[PDB]
Amino acid sequence: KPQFPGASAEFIDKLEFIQPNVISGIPIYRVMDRQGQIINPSEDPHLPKEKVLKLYKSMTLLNTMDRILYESQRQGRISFYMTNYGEEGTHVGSAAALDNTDLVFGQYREAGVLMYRDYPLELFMAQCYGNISDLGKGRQMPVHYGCKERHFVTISSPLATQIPQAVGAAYAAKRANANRVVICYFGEGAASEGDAHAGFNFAATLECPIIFFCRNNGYAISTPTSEQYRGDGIAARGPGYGIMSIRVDGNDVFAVYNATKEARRRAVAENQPFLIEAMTYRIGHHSTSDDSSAYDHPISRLRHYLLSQGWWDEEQEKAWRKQSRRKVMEAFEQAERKPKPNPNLLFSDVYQEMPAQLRKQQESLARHLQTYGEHYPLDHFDK
Amino acid sequence: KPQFPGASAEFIDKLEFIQPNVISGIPIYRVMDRQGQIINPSEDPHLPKEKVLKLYKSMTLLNTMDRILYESQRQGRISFYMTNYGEEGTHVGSAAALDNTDLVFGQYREAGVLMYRDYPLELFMAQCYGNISDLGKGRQMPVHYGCKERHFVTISSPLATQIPQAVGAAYAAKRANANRVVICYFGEGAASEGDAHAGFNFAATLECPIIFFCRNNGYAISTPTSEQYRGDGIAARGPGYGIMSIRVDGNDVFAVYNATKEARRRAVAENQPFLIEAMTYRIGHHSTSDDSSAYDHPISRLRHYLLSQGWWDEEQEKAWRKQSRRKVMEAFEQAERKPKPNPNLLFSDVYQEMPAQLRKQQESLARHLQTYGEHYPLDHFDK
Amino acid sequence: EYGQTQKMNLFQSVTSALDNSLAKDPTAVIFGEDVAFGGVFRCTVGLRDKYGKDRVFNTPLCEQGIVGFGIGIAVTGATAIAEIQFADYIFPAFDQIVNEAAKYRYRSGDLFNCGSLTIRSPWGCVGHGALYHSQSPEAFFAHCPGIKVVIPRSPFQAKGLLLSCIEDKNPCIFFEPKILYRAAAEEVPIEPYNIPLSQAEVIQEGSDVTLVAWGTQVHVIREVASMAKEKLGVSCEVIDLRTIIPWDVDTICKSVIKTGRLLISHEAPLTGGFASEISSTVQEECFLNLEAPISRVCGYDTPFPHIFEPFYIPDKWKCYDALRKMINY
Amino acid sequence: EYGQTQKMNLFQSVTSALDNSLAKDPTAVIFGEDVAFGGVFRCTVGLRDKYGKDRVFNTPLCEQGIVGFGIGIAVTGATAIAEIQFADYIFPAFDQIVNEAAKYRYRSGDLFNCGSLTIRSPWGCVGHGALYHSQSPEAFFAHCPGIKVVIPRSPFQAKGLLLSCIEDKNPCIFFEPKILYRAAAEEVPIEPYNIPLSQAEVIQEGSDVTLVAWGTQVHVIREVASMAKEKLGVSCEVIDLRTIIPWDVDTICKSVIKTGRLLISHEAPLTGGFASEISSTVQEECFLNLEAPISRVCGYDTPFPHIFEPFYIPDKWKCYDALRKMINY
Ligand SMILES: Cc1ncc(C[n+]2c([C-](O)C(C)C)sc(CCOP(=O)(O)OP(=O)(O)O)c2C)c(N)n1
Ligand SMILES: Cc1ncc(C[n+]2c([C-](O)C(C)C)sc(CCOP(=O)(O)OP(=O)(O)O)c2C)c(N)n1
Ligand SMILES: [K+]
Ligand SMILES: [K+]
Ligand SMILES: [K+]
Ligand SMILES: [K+]
Ligand SMILES: [Mn+2]
Ligand SMILES: [Mn+2]
Repeated sequence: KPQFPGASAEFIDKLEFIQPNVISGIPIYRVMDRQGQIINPSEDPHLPKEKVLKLYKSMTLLNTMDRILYESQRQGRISFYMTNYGEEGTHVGSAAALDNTDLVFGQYREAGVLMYRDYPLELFMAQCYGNISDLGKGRQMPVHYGCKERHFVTISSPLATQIPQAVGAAYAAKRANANRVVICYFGEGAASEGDAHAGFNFAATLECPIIFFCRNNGYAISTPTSEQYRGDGIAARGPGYGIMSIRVDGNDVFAVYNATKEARRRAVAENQPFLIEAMTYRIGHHSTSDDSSAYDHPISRLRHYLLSQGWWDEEQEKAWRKQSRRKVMEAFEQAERKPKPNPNLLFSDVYQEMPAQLRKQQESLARHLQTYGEHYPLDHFDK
Repeated sequence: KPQFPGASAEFIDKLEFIQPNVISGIPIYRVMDRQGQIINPSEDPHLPKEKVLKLYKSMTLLNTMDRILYESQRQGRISFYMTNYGEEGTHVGSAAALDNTDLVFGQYREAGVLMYRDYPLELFMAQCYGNISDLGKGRQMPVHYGCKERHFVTISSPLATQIPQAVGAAYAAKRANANRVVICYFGEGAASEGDAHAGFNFAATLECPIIFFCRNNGYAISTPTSEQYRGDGIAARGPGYGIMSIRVDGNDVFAVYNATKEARRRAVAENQPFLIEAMTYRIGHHSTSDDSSAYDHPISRLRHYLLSQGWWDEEQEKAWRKQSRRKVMEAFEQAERKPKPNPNLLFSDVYQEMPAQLRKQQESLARHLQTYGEHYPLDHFDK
Repeated sequence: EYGQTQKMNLFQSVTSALDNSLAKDPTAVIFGEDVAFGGVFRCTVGLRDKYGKDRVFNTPLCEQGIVGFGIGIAVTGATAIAEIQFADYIFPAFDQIVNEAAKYRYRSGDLFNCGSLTIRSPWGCVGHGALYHSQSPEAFFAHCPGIKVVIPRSPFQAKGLLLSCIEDKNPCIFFEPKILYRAAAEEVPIEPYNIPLSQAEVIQEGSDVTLVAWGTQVHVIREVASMAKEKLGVSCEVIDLRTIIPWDVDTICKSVIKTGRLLISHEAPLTGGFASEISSTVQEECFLNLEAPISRVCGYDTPFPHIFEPFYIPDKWKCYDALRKMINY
Repeated sequence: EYGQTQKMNLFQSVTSALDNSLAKDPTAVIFGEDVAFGGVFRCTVGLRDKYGKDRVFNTPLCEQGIVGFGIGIAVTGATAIAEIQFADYIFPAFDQIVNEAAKYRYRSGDLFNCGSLTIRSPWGCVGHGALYHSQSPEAFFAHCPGIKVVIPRSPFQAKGLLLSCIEDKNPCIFFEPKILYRAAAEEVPIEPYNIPLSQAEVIQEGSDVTLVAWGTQVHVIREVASMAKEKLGVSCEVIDLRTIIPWDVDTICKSVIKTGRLLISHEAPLTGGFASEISSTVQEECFLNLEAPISRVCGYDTPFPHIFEPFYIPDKWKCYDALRKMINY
């Protein structure tokens, strides 16, 4: 018997390299087919009508908002935008499986999590416009949302940096005996970053109650997954770090819900990380800065399920399409009319307390504007 | 059938999380037992006597050098040292399986590779003493060896940084149509760095002829492997990146040789990376700055084998011990008596050329020494 | 001066420089995130089609890997032209740049080097880039002996400086002012040419004050010089530093010796910004000639904001006001 | 004034500060490479046995992970005291420090923060550390708004400054001069106390020249002041900067206004070193008062060498000579 401290194994007397199983990878967990029918009753979560309607309406309201804000960006009303097309089911299905106080860390394409948590349309709009109502004070680019009240950590552009951070927050939760889980969303491209390796390893060695949720949509901007990795996606990486892993059909809200619900239950109970790789497809452009032509939908699937239960119909669909549009436009129009925040806000929150040298720079700007103000858009900014 | 671009798999209708099997990990390949007996005749590489004796003599010579240098550091004659106790078989066994022009990238505990490649004792000593004969010009700490002629890239302290670099060197070799492989050594602790994740992934996606060689010796300074990772060591991580992997008994020169020989053969022919995790145990202290107590052997094993072929005996053992001690002591004492290089070498090689402002700093030091020279060890340095 | 030219904007001049390099150097390769289809700023359009998938290719999304990989290629003597998508994301590779690339030749006694590596990256403000698509990280790299940091102000300058970077025997970081990628085009030679590194350019001669900037800020100080002549009757010497390290100490000091006044401007934050190194050095060398304190007009000591961009940047009005006060001193 | 004291060397004063912190703050945790057994420099000895394995523990060998993890703990409001083994290895975490930690509060409009994070790391030369166990990376961090960078000169200073960093509501980087760990002991209060951040200390009053340094270099300039008094009859005001960012501009300027001369010294390389920011700022604020060019005596613009260390460091002779020349100007 081998006595090496680094591994637990038996000896082998023949040379055999271990081959990866990529052609026949980890299977994709699916609850309902493309016609919205439950394939295996034992897997039905039997979520109540009100809950399933919330999943549907959250997904569709987000799609409505995306269409409007994407257009707003094309018109130059907002400086940037990133849509969530084809991925709405991964957001709402997973959010619905969490407790509303579970802390969320994301990448930038998980707005459905906030929508499900009832983040006001006014606040999504305020951040995109950088107006006075933005709790982010107009400092970050559009779609860089955050909400302390709804336990959603402010998004940041550097990819994967939130991964080891989510792990630290999960360790702190464990210590606090909170009975809370941390969920951390990222794309398959971000998974290539060194910080993903850091986070996955730390969560396992430090025994953290965290769910790693990977959105595998087939592309990282123009890069197909064939140029991103050569192993069996991201799910296959989990076991090597000692992390319980699973792959699910991201276009199936129920499969996503089921996997997230089980991962949460066990993560909290056992203080152990879980990895969920949700397979989808990035239907829209990577962003408003991208023209995807240069290189099975979650909403329709759930709609067919709803019809099958007698829970929706063409008339209700039409009325909701109308109401959602009115709601988004109302918030949109309000957001556009609001002034931007006071330019003085460019200097606060750098440190908790403003250093004297920083206040001197703030005063410098004030004096500058007193003399050269006509050359600045002062009329569009507060005070 | 699943249509997702990110993975190749079938659907599954039951929720099943993939568990890592760490208790019964990847088996440890062994060729000979602790008594030097060949366990399975078909695995015996039947290496010629001259070659096996070279493996044995390289290991013992390295061991003799380690003993002397370690003691010299305790005697305050060199400032720092790191021994290779218990890992001599991983170095020579792998080195013997490579072609002499295959490029090596290492960490710091792979000196036996240089020894096998006949790096002069005078040069190992020159580097440790930082003397005039040091090809590194006395700029780095002891044991940070490098040899252009023997294709051994200069060691640097930052852990794992050589991993993606070795991958880049392999890519360039592929392009040059070299028919060469790159081998890259690192410890299980260094494997936790983000650069390890970068290198493993790049090698697979970019199809590079590289062998990643991990020395898993149970500790990274005071840190046991139980605090370093929770999966089945490092070998289990390979498949997740699409890398052919294997685990071998590091205290078995023949298992190491066999695995390395096959990996090289296939890496060069197929342009695909290979991962070898060699299980061993760090017999000595981490370094001369660490006192281990606060937190079978490859040589005796091979010695047993030699005796069974009638290839060594106690007289030859005594003779070689005596001769190696003499060769090491002669190089050591000669190195200690050499002057250090000219202080002007403090300024060259920062850039290829010397920027005029850097030249100015060299001139400043020259002027300073003309006036305050008595306060400096000028007589110990070349003039 | 340089043969047949062609109108090119800044991204086009970068493509021309890259095309020229791969044509004359068969070891040269270009890699990074999304470079295969032409790049997110179109800097590599057509190169893969022209030179092959083995020479212009995409890497995994991992900056530390990109730079480590590029260093390894350069270690074999092949030309490695790495791309970092935005200068803001060069930080994951800081360790590979500072501890490895910069120290490679020195630490090995010249047994090994990564002299054939060039890292190119979009840089500077872009109007709405906010915290992570607007940074100017040159001062972080200026404190690292062993690397060169170069920043051009126009398409003609970009092609000549980038070719000099690619050919230089030291690891180089070439920062491309992204706001200029599609700005005005200018005539650029289609065949290769070089502009030397560690040489500043006096683009406008003057006698009352010396103004120094780099990248897009050079265009701001050219405008300030015009405003100063018009409103104050002040003659400004306008200088483009071009190379951050090793910098052209001589050209700058020569100018200040004549004018007696210096104003340095950069988009990067003031504290620890490269203007401090220039100001300190100039004061050391030109103490007997300086008639006023040296002025630094820089970005504020904050992250780079989204909605507040127009108030954050060291614009022509801020530079002019500081110049006015310095002249009246 | 501080209650009972005990003779403590630097490593002891650090353990004392850490012990005091965990005692009064139940959320505090200490983590990093090899901290469980007491650390490679003994700074965490006895802490795990006293406070528990869940509060003083080892991480995997990954600096980007250590800082990202620490930031995450701090996001929840818990005190996170991360250790980076040697300041030379802080660079893999540069992105997490600069892009994340420093900008956390600002970018979220104060909805989230990591103010309760402190990163402590061994720093400075040590006689034989060479390139990777000798670095002084403060200037790299000085150009990043949002973090504080603090360096003590002695055991009493270290405990008070470290407690201030741990308690400060902003991410702090605390560099411990490793050559002082087992150097001379000094009286250190057993009970907790604070030394304010962003406050320099005039440790010796003088009238002819102002000398500025930090870390071990303060001891060098104290000796230079003694040499200047004895050999030239020059009266030096010796100042310990203590906090790199945000720095005490006022204390330094007030001193130079009185003396009219300034010499700044640091082990870190000259170019882009922090002395450039101090020099530039002083020249801007004390132009009318300066009698000579400001002197900077620093390490050379090279990597930190092994065998050549005695020739590299800005020792008392180098500083004294520069001072003699500045006085005779
Ligand atoms: C460290 C690093 N490197 C590169 C980028 C550039 N970038 C991006 C941005 O800058 C956004 C926030 C506008 S998004 C992106 C592709 C990420 O792909 P993914 O598969 O992780 O995610 P998606 O398919 O959902 O977009 C890159 C390379 C980045 N944001 N961070
Ligand atoms: C990026 C980084 N972080 C920490 C260290 C400190 N360190 C070391 C030194 O500084 C040596 C070169 C004197 S060695 C070491 C442990 C490496 O453990 P390992 O398992 O990779 O290798 P061994 O068991 O063979 O020593 C650390 C953490 C380091 N060298 N590089
Ligand atoms: K992020
Ligand atoms: K290394
Ligand atoms: K170059
Ligand atoms: K703090
Ligand atoms: Mn993707
Ligand atoms: Mn180890």
